[PDB]
This record gives sequence, C-alpha cells and structure tokens, in this order.
Amino acid sequence: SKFRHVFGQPAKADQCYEDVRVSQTTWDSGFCAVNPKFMALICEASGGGAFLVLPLGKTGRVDKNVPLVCGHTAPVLDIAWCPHNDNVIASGSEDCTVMVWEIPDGGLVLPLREPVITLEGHTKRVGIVAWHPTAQNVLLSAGCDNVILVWDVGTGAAVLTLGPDVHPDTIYSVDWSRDGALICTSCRDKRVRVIEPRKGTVVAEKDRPHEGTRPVHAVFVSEGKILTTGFSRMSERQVALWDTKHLEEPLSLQELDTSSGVLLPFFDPDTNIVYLCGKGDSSIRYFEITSEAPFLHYLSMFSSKESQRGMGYMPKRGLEVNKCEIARFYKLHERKCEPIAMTVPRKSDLFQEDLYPPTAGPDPALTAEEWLGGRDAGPLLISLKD
Repeated sequence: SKFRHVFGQPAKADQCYEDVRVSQTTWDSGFCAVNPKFMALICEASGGGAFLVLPLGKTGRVDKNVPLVCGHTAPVLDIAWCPHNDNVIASGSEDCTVMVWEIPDGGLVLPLREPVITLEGHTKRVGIVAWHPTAQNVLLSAGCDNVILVWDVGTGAAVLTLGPDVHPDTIYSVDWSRDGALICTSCRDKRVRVIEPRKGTVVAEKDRPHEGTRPVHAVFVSEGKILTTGFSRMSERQVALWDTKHLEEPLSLQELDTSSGVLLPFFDPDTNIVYLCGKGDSSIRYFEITSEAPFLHYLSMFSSKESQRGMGYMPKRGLEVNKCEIARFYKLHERKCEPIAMTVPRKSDLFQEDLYPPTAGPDPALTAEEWLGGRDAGPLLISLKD
C-alpha cells in the first residue's frame, strides 16, 4: 500500500481558530463544516440557534462579538456546505427547520438572520442535512419525526418524502451514493437500508449489522460496498465492511476498543481510505479499502491528548496538493478549532498523480428536475494539478 505511512500533523496554534464557544448540545453530527473558502462550526447559543462562519484565513482568537448566522429560533444540530456553491450553507435546527444561507466573500459584517430559504416540513428537530453530490440544488434532511425530506433549494419545495413507515425509529445517519442514485440510511430499529429515494424502493437491507445497543452509522464506500460503525454486545466498538449484494456476513468485521463514543466514518473515494472519529475520542483512525483480502485494512491512527467535540473535513479543492496533503480534519475542542493535515510522505518534486486522480468538482452534473425525472450521473471531475 502507498498509504502505509499516512500521518496526521496538527496546524500550529496561530493557524487555528481560538476563543470559540463550541456547542454543548449532545448530538452525533460533526458540528463543523469546512470548504476551501470558509470554516463553520456550531456554537453554544441559549437564546436561539447560531453557528460561526469565518474566512479560512481569519485564524487566531475569534473576536468575542463576531457576527454569527442566527436566524434559527432554537439550537442548530447540523450544518453542511453546498458542494456546487462555496458561499452557501444549510443548517438543521431544533426549531424543526432547515435554513439555507448565503455567505459573502469576506464573511459576515453583521449577524445574519434571513436565509435564502426556510425549508418547512419536519415536525420535530432536524439533525441531519445532506446535499446531493451531483444534482443541482438538491438537499436531503432527516428529522426526529423519522421522516426524510428531499428539497429543491432552488424552488423551496419538498420534492420527495420518506415517511415513518420507512424508518419507524430514529435515523442515525443518511449517506448519498457516489452518483446520488441511492441513499444508505441507518436506523435505531437496527436495519441499514439502501434506498432508491425517487421510487422510494429499499434495494438492499441488512438487519443488525452490529449486536450492541448504541448507534450504528453507515456510509457508502467503493462500488458495491458499504461501511458501518457500531458496537458489540459488550459495547466494543466495531467497523464492518459489507458487500451489498451479499449482506449475510461482513467482508470484514473488526473490533476497535471499548468506548461509548459513536465513530463517524469519512470515506475518501480518491484514495479508498476511510477515517473514523468519535466525539469524546482523542484519535482518528484510518483504514484502506481494497478488493484483495481482507478488504478492510487498518492503516494507522493520529493520536493526541485532547478529546474532540466535533470534526470537519476539507474538500479536495482546498488541499495542499503540492505538500502531499490528502485530507485535512478540522478538529473541535471545547473552545478551539484545530486543522489537522493528513499527509503521504513522498520525496519527489513532481505532482503525485497516483495520489490525486480527477476528483468531484464544484459543478453539478444534473439539474434537480433531471435527477427527479430519473437520470443519474456521477460527479463532474476536475484536475487538482490546476
């Protein structure tokens, strides 16, 4: 493997974001969303709902009175940058709404309260927002009403609905496939569903990928496969790799350690690496996914003494390609956001092509109406050699 010596290297202190009141809400979302232009994290707000958005370059201590994105009338639970517009962010709130915000180049000057659009429909708090990867303006949300809504942000309309007949209990996670043809959902009723959301068809299901009582998260990995984190009977944390056409036994099931913290998976299709990090934890582990046995291979971990309250993940376009950076985590402490470069050691001056294949770019491959009518298409690809 060429990822055997991948290592984490935290930014220096003066390149961090400090003196920020990270939200204390107990919830299993990342709490941090980053893109090549801005850093956003969810704040501690008691009079309503707020999150911070700063120009990436505005490092050091944050002015205690910095403009926030407020708008929401109750705590924010989830935030995500639009993959085809670096100035647009969505948030889900305990006020039962998703709001879609526009951020100026230069960040805010004054507190932002009107969103581009307020997406009304959920009857309970909304703690999962997930942008469609390829279809312009398509946004999914899952609330604690156990309902999944898909929206056309361009028209403000809820265009698809999966009711609580589909997910009868808490939805722990939702992931779109590479081409946005499918979602993978994980439910408190212990089934991981693979759903064609347009015709609302469950195309594959695994009952109890894990035996424990705590949450299972699910992400799509390389073609045909999904990945779960979960817990054993004895609350031993597990990662499992599944072949979706044959869900009876996992391709690999590996026991990590006995903690209580939910591991969140971050899958990089350009390297076939998955990174696992939990709130409460001080480490980020990473595995490689291949088609040779045993399919899921432990690479290593970044270890630290500080436990994280959240994690963000830099899109490829913001990465130091010439510094062989293949990921950057945006790690939340109590009062601090700390970027962490993930790097492949190479001693070569040339662009490392093998490390940087063409990657999902910022332009949609389909419109909302096209994807809705039943077209699928993988993302439009760009060169990072630039």
